[PDB]
Amino acid sequence: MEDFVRQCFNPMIVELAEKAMKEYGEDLKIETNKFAAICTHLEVCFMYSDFHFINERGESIIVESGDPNALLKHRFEIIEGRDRTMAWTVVNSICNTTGAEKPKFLPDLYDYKENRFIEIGVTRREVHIYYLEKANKIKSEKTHIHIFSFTGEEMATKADYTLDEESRARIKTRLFTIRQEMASRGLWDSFRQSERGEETIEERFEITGTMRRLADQSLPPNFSSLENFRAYVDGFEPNGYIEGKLSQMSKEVNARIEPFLKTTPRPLRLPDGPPCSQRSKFLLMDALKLSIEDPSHEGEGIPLYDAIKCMRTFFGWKEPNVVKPHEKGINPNYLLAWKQVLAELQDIENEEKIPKTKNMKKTSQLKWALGENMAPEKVDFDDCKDVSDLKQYDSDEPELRSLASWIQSEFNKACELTDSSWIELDEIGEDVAPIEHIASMRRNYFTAEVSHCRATEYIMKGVYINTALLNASCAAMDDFQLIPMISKCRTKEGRRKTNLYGFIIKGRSHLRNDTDVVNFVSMEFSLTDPRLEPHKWEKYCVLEIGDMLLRSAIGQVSRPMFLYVRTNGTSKIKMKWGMEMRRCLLQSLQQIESMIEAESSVKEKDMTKEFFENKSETWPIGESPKGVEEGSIGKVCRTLLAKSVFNSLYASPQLEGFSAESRKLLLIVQALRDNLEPGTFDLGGLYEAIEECLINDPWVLLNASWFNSFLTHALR
Amino acid sequence: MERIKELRDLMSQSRTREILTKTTVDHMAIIKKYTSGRQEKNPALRMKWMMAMKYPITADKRIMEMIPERNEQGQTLWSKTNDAGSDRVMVSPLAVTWWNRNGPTTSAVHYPKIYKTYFEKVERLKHGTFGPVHFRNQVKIRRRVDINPGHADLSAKEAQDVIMEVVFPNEVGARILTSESQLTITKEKKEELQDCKISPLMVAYMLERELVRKTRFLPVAGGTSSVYIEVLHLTQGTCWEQMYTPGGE
Amino acid sequence: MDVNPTLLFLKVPAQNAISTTFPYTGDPPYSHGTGTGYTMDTVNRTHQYSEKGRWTTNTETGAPQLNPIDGPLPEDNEPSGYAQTDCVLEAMAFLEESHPGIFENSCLETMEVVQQTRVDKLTQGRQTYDWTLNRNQPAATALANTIEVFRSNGLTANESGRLIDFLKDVMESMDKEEMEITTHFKKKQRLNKRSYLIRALTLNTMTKDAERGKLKRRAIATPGMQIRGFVYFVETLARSICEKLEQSGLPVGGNEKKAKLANVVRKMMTNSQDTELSFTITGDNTKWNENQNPRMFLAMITYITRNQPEWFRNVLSIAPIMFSNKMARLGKGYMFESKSMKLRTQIPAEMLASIDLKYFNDSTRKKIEKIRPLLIDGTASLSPGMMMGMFNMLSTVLGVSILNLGQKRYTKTTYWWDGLQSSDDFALIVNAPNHEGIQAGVDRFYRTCKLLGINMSKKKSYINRTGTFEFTSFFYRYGFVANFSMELPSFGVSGINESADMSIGVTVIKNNMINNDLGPATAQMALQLFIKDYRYTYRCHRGDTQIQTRRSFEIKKLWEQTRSKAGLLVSDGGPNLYNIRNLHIPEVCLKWELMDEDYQGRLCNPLNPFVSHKEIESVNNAVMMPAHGPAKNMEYDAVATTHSWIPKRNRSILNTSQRGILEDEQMYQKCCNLFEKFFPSSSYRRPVGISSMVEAMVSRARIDARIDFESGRIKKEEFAEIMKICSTIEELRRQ
Amino acid sequence: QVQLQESGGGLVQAGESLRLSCAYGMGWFRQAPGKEREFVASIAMDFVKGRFTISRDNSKNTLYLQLNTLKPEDTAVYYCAAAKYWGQGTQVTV
RNA sequence: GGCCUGCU
RNA sequence: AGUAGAAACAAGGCC
Repeated sequence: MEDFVRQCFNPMIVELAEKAMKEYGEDLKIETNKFAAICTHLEVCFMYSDFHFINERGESIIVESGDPNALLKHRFEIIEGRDRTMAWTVVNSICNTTGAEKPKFLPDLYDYKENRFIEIGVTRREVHIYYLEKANKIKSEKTHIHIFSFTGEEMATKADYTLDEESRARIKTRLFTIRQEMASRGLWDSFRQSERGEETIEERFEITGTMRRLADQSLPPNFSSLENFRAYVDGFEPNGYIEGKLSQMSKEVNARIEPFLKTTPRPLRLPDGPPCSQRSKFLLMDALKLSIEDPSHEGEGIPLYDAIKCMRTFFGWKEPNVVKPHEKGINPNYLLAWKQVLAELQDIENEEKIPKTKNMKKTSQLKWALGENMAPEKVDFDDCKDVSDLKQYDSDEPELRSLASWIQSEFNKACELTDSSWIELDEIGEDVAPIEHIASMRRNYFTAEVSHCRATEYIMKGVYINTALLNASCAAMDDFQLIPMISKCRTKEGRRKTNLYGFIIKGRSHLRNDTDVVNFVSMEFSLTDPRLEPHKWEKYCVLEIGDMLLRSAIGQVSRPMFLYVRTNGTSKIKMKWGMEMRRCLLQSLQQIESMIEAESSVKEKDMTKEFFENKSETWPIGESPKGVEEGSIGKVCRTLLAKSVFNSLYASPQLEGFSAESRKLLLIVQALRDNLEPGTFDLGGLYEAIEECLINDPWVLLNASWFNSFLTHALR
Repeated sequence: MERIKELRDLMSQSRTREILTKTTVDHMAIIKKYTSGRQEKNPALRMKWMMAMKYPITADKRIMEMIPERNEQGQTLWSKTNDAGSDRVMVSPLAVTWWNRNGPTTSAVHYPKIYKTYFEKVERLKHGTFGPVHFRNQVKIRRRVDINPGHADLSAKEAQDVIMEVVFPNEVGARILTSESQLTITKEKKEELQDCKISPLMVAYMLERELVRKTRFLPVAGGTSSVYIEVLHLTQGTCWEQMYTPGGE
Repeated sequence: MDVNPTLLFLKVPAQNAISTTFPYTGDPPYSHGTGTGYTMDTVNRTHQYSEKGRWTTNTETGAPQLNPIDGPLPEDNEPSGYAQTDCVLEAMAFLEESHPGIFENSCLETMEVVQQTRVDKLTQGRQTYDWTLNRNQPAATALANTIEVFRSNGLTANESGRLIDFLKDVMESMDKEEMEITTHFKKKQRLNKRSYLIRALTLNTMTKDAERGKLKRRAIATPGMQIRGFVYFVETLARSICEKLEQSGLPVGGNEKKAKLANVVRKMMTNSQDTELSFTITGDNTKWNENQNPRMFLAMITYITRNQPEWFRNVLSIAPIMFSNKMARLGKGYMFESKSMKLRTQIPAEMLASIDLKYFNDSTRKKIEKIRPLLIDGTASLSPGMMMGMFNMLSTVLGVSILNLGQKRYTKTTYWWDGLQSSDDFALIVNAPNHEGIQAGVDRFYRTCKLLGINMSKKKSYINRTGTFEFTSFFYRYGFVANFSMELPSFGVSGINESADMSIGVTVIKNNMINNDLGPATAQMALQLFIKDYRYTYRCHRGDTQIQTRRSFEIKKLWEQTRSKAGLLVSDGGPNLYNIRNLHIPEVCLKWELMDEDYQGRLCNPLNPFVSHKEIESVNNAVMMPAHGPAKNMEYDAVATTHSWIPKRNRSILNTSQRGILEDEQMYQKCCNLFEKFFPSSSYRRPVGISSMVEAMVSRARIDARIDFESGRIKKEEFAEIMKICSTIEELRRQ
Repeated sequence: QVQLQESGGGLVQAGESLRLSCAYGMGWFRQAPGKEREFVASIAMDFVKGRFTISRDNSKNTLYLQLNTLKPEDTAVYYCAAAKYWGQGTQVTV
């Protein structure tokens, strides 16, 4: 039958009908009479629509061939011959522009004169039944319907026929051409009734070929095919198989509970080796401040001018000389770098306006100090294979180092009060609710407690230094840059003040990965002699740069004044995390506020004021040789803030591992102290897990010592 | 006019012609998401790192013909170098602030009508009345509650057809909404937003947010009302209760 | 006196101050170089935990595979992957018996979803291993490349737009003699059957960074695109199953997890009378993923899908069949340094099979020597067990089956147990009349776990009396206690954009106040610090200050120009009006009534060249990877302002041979923008159909010109011009 | 079609051991002088569990029954069976 | 010396 | 040298 559509109809219509065939997903080889019927429907749609044009009037202009002009409007514009999505697109667009009603089924054409749709259907059966059939299929329709049938008859409601009658003679001539051409073909044994509305399909997902063999190799050891295994599974029913293997399984497979008593836990062993060194990016306990007493705010001002003005406030400069060498570098380079920094600072002082940011010369001194041109050149393996020295990067456990007493004193003095306010908080919306007033009062109390704390000063120092370093690295990637360490505080009298700890020289910072390292050299003034705790300054070079006179009742001290100079490095991640050190304030004060709220849930009243003023209640916050010492809530605030600050400063994988594996043991010990009969399956394994995190970090070793002390004081 | 004209210009060049011809409508989404740009793992680190560069943000090419290349002192506002995989050009953040001090101005009177949820929140809070804070242990029990206080009793898909018919009346397809509540919602949000020119996509998104009901599991103590859950952070705490009555009531 | 914070625990219980034990204020550990060492170590460890299995050689991939299932029962407490098929089938049968109708229903909904799912659902995924280029690429890019290659090779069933048809094409590709791929350096290369099989069965290995809570780094894996559809269907089934199990806690959030934990502890302890003792085990499973054999997941799913259409069973079984034969790419490689000659070199991992061992240290030398026998075409066969939690939900199902197997109806003894399982972590409440009963119950639970290939970490687990325990960093002590140290890293600028960052910060403060019991004063301090960091990050200072920045001039002139300066946004150098009462309001709407109409109009102008919206999914959704958890998405309330710009892209593609991808990106985006202008609903609802672009665009041009004349700007001249231009593009597409 | 021959029976001490062997799923069954058949093991009964182990070599075409810690109440003819096919049995006397 | 890139 | 820690950075590539 398909030979007929090969022969007669034009290409355009046959591929339109083929795409309509693909539309609903049925195959053309099984039933083709539908293809012919609907392609004839589509053909009558065209032949009825084309050759029919309109101009600004009604009364369509009919031309056998559209002449070249703007007057190519089509009388009837076709609906079908398009995908369902576009057919409904045209339906909705016509409804929204023509203000007509939206039909629920697919029309075939639209006309302007009568401003409505045409649903053309030419069926094998006579018209006077198919018409009202499709009419009762369509609900309350104003779209006019018109149908032909092979006998040659026409019909329509309203007795309406919308265009010329010679066109309809055309239609029925086409119709009988179709008819008495099948006459030569002979199809009416099924042509009248060939489609009955079949819609059914079964989804087929068949495993075959290579993928089947893979299925045959992904079974238990004693199975040969997926078919057999699935049959076995379907036939499988529970018949007490877990019990049999449990009985047969060796009894050494057990989870015996070892009781956890007061005498069970042993102190954590600390590693032994050379004392632990300093790792901070700046001096914490041994910092010195040169000040100007200016009225500018933290960010307000220009760095270089402030630094120069602060440094001019000090008199007593001496020619620098080596006091304590780096022990691994070239100290003369550090000396020359310091003198170069001074010289270029003067050079800025001379000229017209202090630059906002200064670049330094790339001398051999800072070329060595900043580690320039030291990365091995990257080459290909095929060119370097016979080199005996060629091997992997050194990948082994870090060097072992024992704890020293300097970190303990540094933390002790990091929780001490100061003679300045190191936090100038921002603005918030004016409090409107009583709860907001309570929150503001609490916040004011904590700010009064923590602002005068060395932890806040360290927070500001780190934030400013890391912000400046990151910005300089991102801006001046190539050229070495000078950045004075600046921090602005407020005195007890209320006068604002600036403080200059020293200088940082940032080097080449072409940082691609988050782990890539930018090297800088840090110089900081101090008065602490490095000849008393040399092991804490393994990586520092310390010079003697001047003498300071601070008013004291013992005449006047006239102390020496040294310069701690070192080469340090950071990374994008480290800079970003060090510039978010202000969340240590959060951590600490959230803990304290949780304490206050928990206690106030007992007594139905806010308990902040008496906690902060009466200072009756105290918490164990340290141990003295006499015994455990307790301090007021403010001291707890400062201690927790210092702990968070040191966590942010000495952060490392060792800290995370020890924190987790020691929190586990802390929970076990707490369960013991709560009389909850705690038990363990392998306590030695937990101890070994904790002890492997303690390698060389001073902070984690101090935490381990604190944990041992807590165990000793606990378990009683 | 224009649209078909850049269509013809695209089809003029062979590669885009092939892309238009062989690519089917269904694959639309795929090729639209086809990109070499990986999704950032650490957005904060790079936002703090990119903002230290010059020309850290991106803007459409049209910026080159509305904002001058430099400001009064000569600080550059935009660059003509296009982004990696787009025709947009990289520009400095000042071009933002510049646009807020001398850029073109319009009538933003209809934004309150579009962003109905946020302005309703503001109105509800502005007329609220606070009360005394009572300090006592709160037994916070976890419950499933509806957070959206303006949901019109419609699901995501249920209101999606409404949203299309309100914004994209022609792409609705087969669906013609039966429920009369949807009829009235369509009528109201059609006559209300008849000429709003913010964007079809944002209008649809905000209509989805407003009409679609959404639910989440939260620790609550008292309240349980939609209007009382948006301020759950302000009325309920660990050891304190703050009596509150939104402006709606 | 020496200060010691830990001594604070002598007065404050450990859980009431547990936040102090979370050093989440410093930089988390990161990996620096290759992850090849970790990948090799994981492969060797997975293979040696199942050493007593039986060896075979796959006839298709030619790789050695180790099957330990039904192997000898363990005789020691060391990890073992010798799961027994009959035991696990019996466990699943008991799970079904205790929950009748679970499998049949879940299979019904899964069948519905599978037969109505679309291909585009695969684009909604993070990095995936594209085999066309042998590298990780965004899910959409890899899917597009694979579809292009399939269409070039003759597999065009995916044009039906159905994920099931895409999987049919994927499987049909397995039986092809020779496929063709494209490489740029374009060159067409031919892949034989075995090479393509291994490229489709392989995984890409990387090192996990930003992982807090352990000293050593780990390795993670990413599969290809051929196997992700089957994984999606299997995980859909597993999620539908677990949603019907109250003992599971994987498909829920955190608060739901806490609620279920409280309910189970109350149920276990309350029902226990005075005579019965109760004990809670806070258990962690050692080597959870390395001991889960994909064959056992195949067994579980084929038991689940019993009495179901065979096509459903086949499509759900394809995934574990491929995992059982999965291969793993070793990794980036190894970098060597020579200090004598002062140079460095980078050898790819694919050379580990043949490269001499003189360059490697003792540990790496032994690892390579042990893993070499499993090396096939630069990748190692990893049949014995899963690599990194790809089947999280099925593992949770197995754990829930173990938990339910002690409902006192199967124990047949006075003791019994229950609890909650979330993959790699569990809490087990066991009750028994005497300590001997508790010991016997825990021993039998451990033994049954060892029969299913699941091991309990004795070093990271402990048992106490009920009332105090831990679960996924949630510490329960007669009621869950807030931590607030897990969410600390999320208190900074997110890094999306100005408005997005502001809204996300305020919303995070609000949420942590609601959930994590953040205090009022602490919340105010957090708001202040966040505002400070936000202003210092975006160079948007108050405007009344003299802080010179790259943006302080325009901000200052805008400040001096504005009359009501209280309405200026913090992004434009205005005061901050936020407070505890205003944390749930966007900044634009909070300052709407205070803004000057000129500034208000300039700010919220639709014609701004900065705002760009792509799809309904990416309107106000921000992907923030939370600390100590999987990547998560958040809805943030924000108004589309001129500050909603999107930041610059990487731009490093210009120096790589893969430079043509940018031109393809630009052309695809131009075509997509044209289509959207032709089809406005393209973004909100993704278009569907089987026609091509130009057909729809030209036909809609026809119709829209028509109707927009029937009322609108068009004119006959223009309408006819459009009609004949449509004809012109038609004949152009003809040729 | 399936012929079966048992081996490995005999006289043993109480508490001794004995490995029966019999040259499809398979079973071991026993018959005491005063009774009908009793289930032993298949590839175990309450009276023999833990004592006795059944195991097969499908390459040797043999099923084994490893009896340990024997009692006077094990005294029976032990028959091997295939599933319809029954051995003649091997005498075990404890 | 000149120019390109900074998660590809 | 320095940062850092089971492998890396201490710029890369292209002419």
